[PDB]
This record gives sequence, C-alpha cells and structure tokens, in this order.
Amino acid sequence: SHSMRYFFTSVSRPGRGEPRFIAVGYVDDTQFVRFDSDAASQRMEPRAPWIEQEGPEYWDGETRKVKAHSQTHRVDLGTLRGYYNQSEAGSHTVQRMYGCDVGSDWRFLRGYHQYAYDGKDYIALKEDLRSWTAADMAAQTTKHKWEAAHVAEQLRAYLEGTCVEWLRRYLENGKETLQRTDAPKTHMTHHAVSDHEATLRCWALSFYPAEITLTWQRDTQDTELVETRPAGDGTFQKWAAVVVPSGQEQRYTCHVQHEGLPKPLTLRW
Amino acid sequence: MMWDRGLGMM
Amino acid sequence: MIQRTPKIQVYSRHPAENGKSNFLNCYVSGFHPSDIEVDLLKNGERIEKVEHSDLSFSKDWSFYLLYYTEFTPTEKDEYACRVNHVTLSQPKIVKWDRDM
Amino acid sequence: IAGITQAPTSQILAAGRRMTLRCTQDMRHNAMYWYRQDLGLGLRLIHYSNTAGTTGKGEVPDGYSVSRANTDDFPLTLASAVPSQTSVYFCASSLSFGTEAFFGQGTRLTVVEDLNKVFPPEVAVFEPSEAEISHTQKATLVCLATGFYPDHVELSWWVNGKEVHSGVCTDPQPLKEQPALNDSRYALSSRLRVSATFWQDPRNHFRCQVQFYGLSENDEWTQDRAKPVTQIVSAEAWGRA
Amino acid sequence: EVEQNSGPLSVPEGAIASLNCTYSDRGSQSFFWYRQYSGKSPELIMFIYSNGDKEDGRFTAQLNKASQYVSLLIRDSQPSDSATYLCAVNFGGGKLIFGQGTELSVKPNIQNPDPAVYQLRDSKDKSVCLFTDFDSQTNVSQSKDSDVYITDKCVLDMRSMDFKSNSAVAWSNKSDFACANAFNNSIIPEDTFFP
Repeated sequence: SHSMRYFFTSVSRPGRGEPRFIAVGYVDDTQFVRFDSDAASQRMEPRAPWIEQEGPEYWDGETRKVKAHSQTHRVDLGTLRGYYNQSEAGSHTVQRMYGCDVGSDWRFLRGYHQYAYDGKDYIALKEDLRSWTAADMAAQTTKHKWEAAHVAEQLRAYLEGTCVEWLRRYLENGKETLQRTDAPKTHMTHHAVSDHEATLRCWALSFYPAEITLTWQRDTQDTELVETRPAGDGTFQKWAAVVVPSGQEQRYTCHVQHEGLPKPLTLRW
Repeated sequence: MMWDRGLGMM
Repeated sequence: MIQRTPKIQVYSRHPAENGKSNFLNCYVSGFHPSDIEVDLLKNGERIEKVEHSDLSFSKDWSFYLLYYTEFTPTEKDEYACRVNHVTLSQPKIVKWDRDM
Repeated sequence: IAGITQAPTSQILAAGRRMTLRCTQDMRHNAMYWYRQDLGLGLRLIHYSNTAGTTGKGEVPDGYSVSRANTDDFPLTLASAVPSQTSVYFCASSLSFGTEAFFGQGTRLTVVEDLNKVFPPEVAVFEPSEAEISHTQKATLVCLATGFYPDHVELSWWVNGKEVHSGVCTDPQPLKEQPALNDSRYALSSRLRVSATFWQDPRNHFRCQVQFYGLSENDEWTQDRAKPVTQIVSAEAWGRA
Repeated sequence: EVEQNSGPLSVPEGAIASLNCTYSDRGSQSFFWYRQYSGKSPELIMFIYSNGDKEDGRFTAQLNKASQYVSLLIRDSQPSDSATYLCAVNFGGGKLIFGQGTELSVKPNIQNPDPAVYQLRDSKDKSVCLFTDFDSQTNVSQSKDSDVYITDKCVLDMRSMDFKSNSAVAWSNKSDFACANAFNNSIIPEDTFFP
C-alpha cells in the first residue's frame, strides 16, 4: 500500500571532469529529498513540505551518508571498468536502488536492494533478504565479498526495521500529501484520420498515485499507450488510443481502474 | 531515512 | 553497452485555455545513458527560464526527467520541445499538440 | 597478523611544537576514526574518515587536522600543541561506516609548557611491619614512586629475578602531590604481599621497577640536573629474619 | 549525545551486573558495547542493530530503538569483569559517538576481615601507613590536609593461598604524621587494629 525508495546514479565523465552523483528519495510517487554532487550546496536537500520539519541532525546525517556514497561510487566505477576490461575514455553508469514496502496495515511487506551497471542488472538482493543474485560472472566477485562481510544481515535489519519505521513517520507527518487519493478526471476525444478511419483517445488527468490501468474494450492488444506522466503539481496523466476501422463503427469503450475510484469507470463517445 | 552503512564493490 | 532512446511527451499541466497562465511540460523518459539535452521552444526560439526535476529512473533502470516552464498559451503561439541524446543523430523536435 | 597500530605509544611535547600521530591498518578498512579520552569525558571524537580520500570533523576537531590519502593510513596532526591537548589518543577503523570499530594501542601524549618540568621518579621500597607479621602471618611490601612528571609510568615487581603478578596490586592512576599546581608532580604506589616465612627467608630478593617514559634522543637539554629521558628507576629489599 | 552513568558500580562476585545507555538521535542504526581495562584500549564485547535481546556467553545486550536505550547484562560476574564499559552509537555517516563509560568493580567477599593500620619503614627516615584487610564495602577517602597523600583502595590476590585482601596506603612528608590520624577523614571500622 505504501513504499519508500532511494535511487542513486553515478556517472563517470572522463572527457568532461569529475564524476556525477545524484540521489533522490521517494515515498510512493512523491519525491522528498535530493542530493546532486554538481550543485553548490553539497548537502541533502528537502523536496517535500513535510520533510522540512526534520531537525539539523537529520540533514547533517543524511548529508554525511550521501557524501560518502558519492566518493565510494567513484571507486566502484573504476573497479567495474577493470572487471569488464573497458577503456578509460568511455562514460559509464552505476545505479543503485533500495527500499521497503508496507501493506495497508503499514507493516513490512518486502524489501529491495539492487545495483545496475550501464543500465543492466548487476547484483540484487533476493526476496528472502538473505542471499544475492549475480547477473553475470563478474558480479559473482562482488557477491562473494558481500557474503564474506555479512552485508545481507545488516541490510535485512535496515529493510525490516529502520526503513519501515521512518516510512511510517513520513506517512504520518505528510498525511495530507501521502495518504490522499485524487480520482482521475476522465474524458474522451475524437479526431478524424482519413475519410474512413478515426481515432478515439481515452484521457485520465489529475490523479494520484501514478498507478493506473487504461484498457480499451470493443467487447484489444493493438493500441497506443503512453507512459504515465507527471503534471508537475504532484498528480499524473495518461491516455490510450484506438485506431477504429470505420468512421461510425466505433462501439468501443475504455475502462479506468484506480484506487481513487470505487468502481472502474466506463467511457464512451 | 537512508541506510547507515557504506557499501561498494570493495 | 545497450542504449535506450528517449520517449518524449509535450503537454500542459492544466487544460490549455488561451489567455490563462499554465505550465508547459516536456517529459523525457525511458532513456539511457542519462546525459540528455532538452530545450523548450516558443515559435522556434529557446525559452530561457526552464526548470527540470531531479534525475531518477524506473524499474528497468531507464531515466526520466520533467522540464517545465510557465507560459500563457495564445491562438498563434507555437511551442515545442527539442531533445538531443546520444541515440539521436540530431536534435528531435516534438511540437505541443493542444488538441491531443 | 593484519591489525591496526598507532605510533608513538607515548610522547612528551613542548607547547607550540608540531606533532603527528601515526595510525595504519592493513585490514582494508574503509572507515577510520580518532578519539581522545579524558577523565569524566570518556572518548570524544576528534575527526573521522568514512571513506578513503575524505575526512570529517568530529565532536572536538579544533587544533587537530587529519588526512586520508590512502586506505591504510590516517595521521593526526597537532600543528601547535597546547597543554589542553594532553590526553590519551585512540585510533580506530571499521570495514565500512556503520560496522564495528577496532581500536589501536593508544598514545599517551602530554604537552608541557617547558621540558624543565619533566622529572623522573624516585623509588623506595618499604619493608613489612613486624606487627602485620605476628598478627596475620603475612608480609606486605609497599613500593612508592614519587616526584615524577608527567605521569607516564609502568610499575612491576620482581622476586628473585622473576616478574610476579600474584599478590600484587597497583594504584590504577598516580595521584598529584600538589593538586593545586597544574604542573604538579605525581606519586604512585604498589603492594606485594607474601607469606611471613617467605619474607623472613634472607635468600629471597625483592625489587620494584618503575618504567618512566620521558624525553627522547631528539630533545635538547641545557639545564643543570640530569636529562629526564625514558628510564627505569628501581628499589630493592632483601628478606630478613 | 550518548549517556551512561559514570559509576563506579559495585557488583558482588558471582552476581548479575546490568548497564544502561540512552541516546538522543532517533536515526541511529547501530550500537556497540566495549570493555576497557585501565591503561588499555577498548575491546569490542558485542554489537547490536535489531530490537530485542542478543546473547553471547555470559553477556546479553538488549536494544529498544523506540525507547532509545541499549543495555548490557553480565551474568556470574568475575574479577576480570572489573573495567570501564563503553557504549557507542552511530549517528550516521561515520559519526561514531561514545558515552562517558561506566566503571564496573566486581567486589570479592573478604573471608575473614581483620582491619588494621600498620606503619612500614623504608629499607633506608621515611615511612608509610598501610590500611589493609578491610571488607570490600569500606570507602577510603582523601584527607582534608593538603600535605597528606592517600591512595584509593585496591584488591590483591595471593593465588596459591586462595586469599584476597584490600589495601590503601597513606604517607606524608611532615613528621606530625601518625598512622592513627592518617585515615580520620574516612569511615573506618571501629575495631580497626592500631599496633
């Protein structure tokens, strides 16, 4: 029912200068902290009004951690470049994601922790939170080092403990933002394509959270479905379209499922 | 809140 | 290395109404690597006061960014988004379709 | 034996002098730390380094600097030592920040206004009382080290040429002979208790040895009295019937 | 910060000792108990980072992050448990903060106390007063005279005789000094033998 996630991106920039490191934190689909190694402040910064009430010990601590991660990912970039025999001239990317889900009762549901190299899976914590999956043989080296250091035990304690507890804290402190459910505003548009062909577009606007499903029903897996996109004010938008065969044989309908809707909506032209 | 541990490819 | 080319959507935050203040959005998603060049255009010319969100990525590790700027749409003012990325031989321009 | 070592183990330093405490580890630990320990304050964090190539300020960083160019070393520099930096300094390292920290041996550092206040101890051994012998059938010898400054001493008992630990008890810390003086000299006491018959045997030899850590060879000394360098001062007593 | 009682705490030899540590930062994620003997460096006893109890031989650690405390339990206290026990707490990003430490003193039961104050002469005019053979609950205080020196009490163990005894010494450079007046500022047993 709710989730907290941290996303880390590290990029080597050999032709341009020092590496770049960006960290963002989300609760559900609401970002609440950021750190950009290219920015001037060099501190973790708030991005949601409910996190601003955290005291200076919180901001100092998160800044210390994220600054260490920035340095350490520079070493990782060099290590992985060695593992894969890659030259020093190319730009490469390391990404890390971790966090926890809680159910409707706000109790621990599952934890996550994964790394990617150049946008492909590298190593991931298994669902049981006790062992690792290495995507190729190079990542087995990293697996063996993390197993010898008992990383999974400390990580499991975080994912089932601190992660869940602070997620609950954020959910209460920002309940007016995080526990809301804005229902989709739905409408349909028709536009003529040819003399004997048209297109119907099923819209959905100003909804939160981003999870939504739009399906067309003549009574169809040959349609266009754009990615859910942010409006910019904390809600989301999405549409789907059908290429109807005739100018009037258009007895299709789209169904809109979203937790802000007690029953799935039905739209017709 | 972030996990309080460093972690890398060592 | 396997690249992903950006999907580009240009749209307004609110339903477009001529003469009413709004926000023009250019959403770029599903791309890799993260280095990307995005500009918002007004009648073919660059808009200077453009903000963007902090870089994040999806479950498949592809990146996404929102670029946005305040504007007041009129009848004959054309807007667009211009995106450059290593997967693109030259910048790709997507026009804002008010009736999309 | 991959561990962590500090150096030097003890140091006497004139005020205003520069000094670097060394700390190295071959455990490939990424995090390292510096603490000072004082009476009533426990360990206070001076500087930390959560990863190779970076450092950060602790609870009491003023007057100290560190550097972490490499994983192994983490030197602590006192640019211009002041008496308040007299303390015991502990270096520590952990595999990563957030994991268990392991400590080095410690460095006992004293900053003095002038080396002319450094004095070696006088050592005396006080023989057991006849009343104690006939009242408890035991014999306690007391060793008294007095008049030394600073308090960097180690006391040990030797019986017939062999160091003993049974029946030995030593004051944990030396006491000040003039508590009002901030540069007061110190005194330290120890007891060795043996059988009455063992002390009454004239063949048994008793010796108290006091290791004093003082000035080194790289110290200039132009005063009258003999130079108070690191030395061992001893006192003796033979058994008697 | 990190708060412990300074002590010193007494525990009878063989009995249970309990130590407590509180801390202020809600964000703290790892906790450590260290033991430190005098003149020595802290040695790790136990780490803990999950709520609940953790057992390691005679030692049990208990962590309650919701209540912001961590505790250490020592069963069957031995003489080697006499030490300072240090609580350490990670505040994030390498800021590892120690409490002031709790001194623990494991007190042996004196079999047959025979409190007495003896005068010992140097092998060479000077002398020291030896207060010895008192029970482990006797407190030896300092004199109000600035020119009199008294050490703290201290237990020695004659291992072959299976015997233990507490002692403190006193001395002074002045010659008004008599061993009867040496420990007047301390609470001394009324049956203390003065030869």
